[PDB]
Amino acid sequence: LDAELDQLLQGHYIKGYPKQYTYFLEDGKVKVSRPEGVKIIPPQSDRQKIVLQAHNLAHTGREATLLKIANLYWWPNMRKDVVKQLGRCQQCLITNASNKASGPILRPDRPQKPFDKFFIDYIGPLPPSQGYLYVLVVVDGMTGFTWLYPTKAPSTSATVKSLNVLTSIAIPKVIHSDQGAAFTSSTFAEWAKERGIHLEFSTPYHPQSSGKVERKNSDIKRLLTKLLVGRPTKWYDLLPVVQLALNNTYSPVLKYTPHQLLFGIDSNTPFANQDTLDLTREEELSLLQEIRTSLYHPSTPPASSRSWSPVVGQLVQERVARPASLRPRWHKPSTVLKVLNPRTVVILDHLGNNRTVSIDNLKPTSHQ
Amino acid sequence: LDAELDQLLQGHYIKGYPKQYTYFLEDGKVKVSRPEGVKIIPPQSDRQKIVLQAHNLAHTGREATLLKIANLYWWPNMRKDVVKQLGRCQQCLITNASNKASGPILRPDRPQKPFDKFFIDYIGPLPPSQGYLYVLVVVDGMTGFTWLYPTKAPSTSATVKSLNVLTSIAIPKVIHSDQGAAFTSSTFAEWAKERGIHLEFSTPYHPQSSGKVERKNSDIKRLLTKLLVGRPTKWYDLLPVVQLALNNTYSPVLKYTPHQLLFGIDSNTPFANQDTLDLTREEELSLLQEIRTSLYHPSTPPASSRSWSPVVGQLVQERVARPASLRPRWHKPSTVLKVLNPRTVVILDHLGNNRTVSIDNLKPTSHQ
Amino acid sequence: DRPQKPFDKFFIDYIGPLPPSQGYLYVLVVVDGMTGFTWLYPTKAPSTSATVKSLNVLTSIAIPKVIHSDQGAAFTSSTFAEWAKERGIHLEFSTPYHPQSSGKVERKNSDIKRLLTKLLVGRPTKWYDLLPVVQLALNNTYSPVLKYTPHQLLFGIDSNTPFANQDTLDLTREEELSLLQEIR
Amino acid sequence: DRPQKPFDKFFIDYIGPLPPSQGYLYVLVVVDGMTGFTWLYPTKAPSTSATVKSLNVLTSIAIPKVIHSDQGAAFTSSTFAEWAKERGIHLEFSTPYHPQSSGKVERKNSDIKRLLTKLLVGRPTKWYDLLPVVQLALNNTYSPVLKYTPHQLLFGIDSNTPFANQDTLDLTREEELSLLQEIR
DNA sequence: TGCGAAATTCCATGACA
DNA sequence: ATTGTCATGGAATTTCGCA
DNA sequence: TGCGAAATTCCATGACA
DNA sequence: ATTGTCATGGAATTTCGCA
Ligand SMILES: O=C(NCc1ccc(F)cc1)c1c(O)n(O)c(=O)c2ccccc12
Ligand SMILES: O=C(NCc1ccc(F)cc1)c1c(O)n(O)c(=O)c2ccccc12
Ligand SMILES: [Mg+2]
Ligand SMILES: [Mg+2]
Ligand SMILES: [N+]
Ligand SMILES: [N+]
Ligand SMILES: [Zn+2]
Ligand SMILES: [Zn+2]
Repeated sequence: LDAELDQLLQGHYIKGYPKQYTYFLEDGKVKVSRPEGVKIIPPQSDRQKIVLQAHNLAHTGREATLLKIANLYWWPNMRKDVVKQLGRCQQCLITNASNKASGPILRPDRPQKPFDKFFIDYIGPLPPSQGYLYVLVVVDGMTGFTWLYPTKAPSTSATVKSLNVLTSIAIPKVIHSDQGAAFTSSTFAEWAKERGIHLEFSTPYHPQSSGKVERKNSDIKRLLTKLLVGRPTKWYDLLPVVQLALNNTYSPVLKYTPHQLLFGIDSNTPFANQDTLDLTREEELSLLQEIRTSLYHPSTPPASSRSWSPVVGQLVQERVARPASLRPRWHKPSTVLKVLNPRTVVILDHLGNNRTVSIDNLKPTSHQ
Repeated sequence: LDAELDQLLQGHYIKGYPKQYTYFLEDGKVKVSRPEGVKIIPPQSDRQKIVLQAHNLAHTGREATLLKIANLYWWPNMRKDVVKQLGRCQQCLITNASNKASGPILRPDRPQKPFDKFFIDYIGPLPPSQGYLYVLVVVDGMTGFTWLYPTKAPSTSATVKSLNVLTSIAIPKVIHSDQGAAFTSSTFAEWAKERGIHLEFSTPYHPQSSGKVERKNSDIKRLLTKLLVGRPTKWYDLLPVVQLALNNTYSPVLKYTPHQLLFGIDSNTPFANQDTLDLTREEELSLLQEIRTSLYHPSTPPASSRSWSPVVGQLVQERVARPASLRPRWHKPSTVLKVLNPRTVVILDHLGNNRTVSIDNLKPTSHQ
Repeated sequence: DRPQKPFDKFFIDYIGPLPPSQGYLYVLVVVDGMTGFTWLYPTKAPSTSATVKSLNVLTSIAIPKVIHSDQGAAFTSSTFAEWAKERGIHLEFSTPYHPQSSGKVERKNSDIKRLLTKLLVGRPTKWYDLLPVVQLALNNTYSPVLKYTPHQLLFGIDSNTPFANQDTLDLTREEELSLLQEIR
Repeated sequence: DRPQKPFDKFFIDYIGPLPPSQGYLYVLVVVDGMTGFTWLYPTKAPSTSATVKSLNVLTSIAIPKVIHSDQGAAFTSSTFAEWAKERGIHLEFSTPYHPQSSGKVERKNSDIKRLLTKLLVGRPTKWYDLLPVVQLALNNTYSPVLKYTPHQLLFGIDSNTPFANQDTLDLTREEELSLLQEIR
């Protein structure tokens, strides 16, 4: 009610009500002539009620919202109250999308030797060839050497069958994967414990993380499409030739084929590289340890003009699963527990369990 | 066969075979000791046969390809022959994606008055509300004032029904649309001829063009999702309230609501803006013509470091419809007939009819 | 006291019955008391329902400070009276049997009645489909008293379909032929 | 003349029959003539088919300058001889009845035969599933003559599963118990 | 002729099938 | 034959209140 | 000690569900 | 608890051939 506004109308000044304005009463309301015309000045008891009223017309953001108010009312420090109400509007918070981009990406170090890390994804589904339907792609981290296995599903079942042939050659220390259905099975953990293989997983819904392979997938799909122009998509039969193809092909920027990085000698393939013909294997093999280590390795890009990185205990929100239509594209807010690195954090939601996620599926919660 | 290489081995120099290299014969082949070791030098009769052989291993691009050759052979101006073969590889040309970005976008002029241009798209499908399933969104160009009509399909049939209510208020001069099934009907042309409405269409597969509305769609879907949190998606009933909502809401950057831009006075809505209370309609109406014309209007962005714009008679290719999987993501090359503007061109394909398309669905054909 | 504006007041009555077109029997008529701009909603009956059904439409475009109307069933009904109270709309009434539009409105309403009967004779039954086109006309009907149509006063610009056909509209000689033989 | 390398030569024979495991009866054995690295493909018969079926696998990894083998049915057959010609692979043959591997290979092949029989006694029928694990072993089997396993000579690094279990492999005392009672 | 704080304007980010 | 848009919320700028 | 042309290296663009 | 990648083809740079 009345409270502060008496002393105003009385004449003797109050904080944040600038003097040279003629604060009168009229129509039983505390008007004030300002340069834009006369605006009403509602009692602090009503301002929350009003700003909400205004906002709630079209769940408009800060400016949009103040501009509606401006028409009729005036008071001190306006937007401050508007911002209070916006950071309280649950619906605005879970639907508006961001305007703040994620900090620059991390270029983790090239694994040291072959078999230190294996990446694996499933490509598919595809055009039935010989009743097969997916592919299991396995890229060695260090070398980029690559194995393909054509499968009827993207199943723990057939995921295993394959690596059992793979681990004939050698056994890897870690295996990175998408948290997809076939790699998160209980049964797979056992498969890998058995062999003493540490399972490590991309954060969820983020293939940038498994991307050594996601990128080897592009290059695979690419080369078939070339080999199956003007021919029915009978891909099953090329898988071999493709596999061979890529492992034996220069990456311009390294000047080595995945095959060479992994063996140190071309096999009896075409344009087999000669250079080291004349050193004993010993001499070759040591030079390999030499090349392998002194291999190009990219740095982190500059951050965007308006990126954010993630402080601890900050308020942030996870992107909605696969949102339905007419369903907020963001989960309710949550708090950043640990920061595993500028791009990966652990958060607790209101549910509330702990989750490990890419900053890429997070938006900082606007307004605090 | 032999031809040029005799005079070489003989001793007396030939063009582009640098002298201080000891060009001998051995193993019945025209070897040459170079700094990388000794490389064979095949007869010009075989070089095309070879480069193709090399490339065709993995349909590798320029560097990737030369590096395979390098291992065994050497000759003058190598890549030149490699590039010849790449620009001839039909499959490379229709599958590799670009590395050249399109020139900066055009910001066409704000239509002058209301009803000069109407944009229209269909949103959907959606969650059945009251058996309705799509929405027809109509944005006036100049003003941004907007109409919604809930429809059971995205049909010429119901597209018309609606504009027949719309053109009650007034009739527009042009109507812009996506070349979608419902706007390209024969029956619709007739509808619009009848009323003397010029039909003009976005290039195909490019909503940037119809985007005054595509952007009004975002803002629509957004506000429902806010109003239907923790409530079943019974959207049919909000269409009215939403419509009202947006037309009466400030665009921060203009400082006017679409409603005002179109009428010059707020209706009896909340926080109705007062300012012009005191001028006769006449005085208002003229000031409107004033505002309307002196309205913010954005310029063209800077071009990307590596963009291209489209010369006439250039070789370019159209992006594949919705490509299937394992099917080239590009059509065979084609020739730029007319350039309607730096972002829209007319091309003739080998089919070969004339087509009008956004530079955005074109890639310049690599190599010439 | 301040000048007069579009939206300041909205005049309504209902017209009917009439020969059914796609099963409508009535036309709700709204005229802006300033510009004399006209809206025509065809309805099934003069009920507070079909009224509100329509106005809910119009009001999704613009909301009037005031709605003036006679004392009909539909406009008095407490239901309508709420719908108004809700939308913040003042309702306003023409003392029974002494109905008081305004110069421009009185006129425009006349213009309308003659206008209908003019064209729903010869297709008394095909009139629903012409409501669009009718509106367009009475909104591009150059008003003697200003230099302006509704359309221009409403929007401040020139329409793209002008009815510079200063046309008769009067029951021209022949339409009384198959008019007073269809009822008389 | 130049030094010896992995891939320069590939030694093959077939092992079998044997007690069926998932319906295979034969093991194709490929040993790299330089590193003595071993591949084991289980097959259904010593036919040029099942040979090529397998090698098509191995060769999707690496292709050998040369394939040395005895004069078996499968390796002489003109079909195989083509498959080789195709892949640019020189075929090479051990004069009938005087079979001539090499030190390291002769050896490794011996190591293998004993190795199988060691473990396919007691599960003569469950051997298909152990081919992976067997390989791993004979490829991490430290060779007297160098300081190195196949694995290290092939890849130039240390395996993550080492068989520093310098293990007997010999038909240890008890396995002759339920061995010469299963056949004798 | 100049301060501190507020008000305004700027503008990169993202999403419209 | 045609063509991107524009709300949003922190930042950077400009303007206000008082001397 | 320097030219013109070739060879190499650079690096923005895009696509991997 | 974890993390982007890398072929590609014009451009920009560096190096080659000859004096
Ligand atoms: O979206 C996927 N891949 C494309 C892609 C996009 C951006 C990148 F940087 C890298 C790759 C998915 C994928 O590759 N895999 O393997 C999945 O399992 C998956 C599951 C759900 C949704 C998407 C993908
Ligand atoms: O993709 C569409 N809209 C999203 C979008 C993306 C980029 C922009 F800049 C603007 C909008 C489509 C769309 O809006 N409409 O109306 C269609 O008819 C359509 C048809 C086929 C494929 C996509 C769309
Ligand atoms: Mg996956
Ligand atoms: Mg559309
Ligand atoms: N790392
Ligand atoms: N334009
Ligand atoms: Zn809100
Ligand atoms: Zn190619």
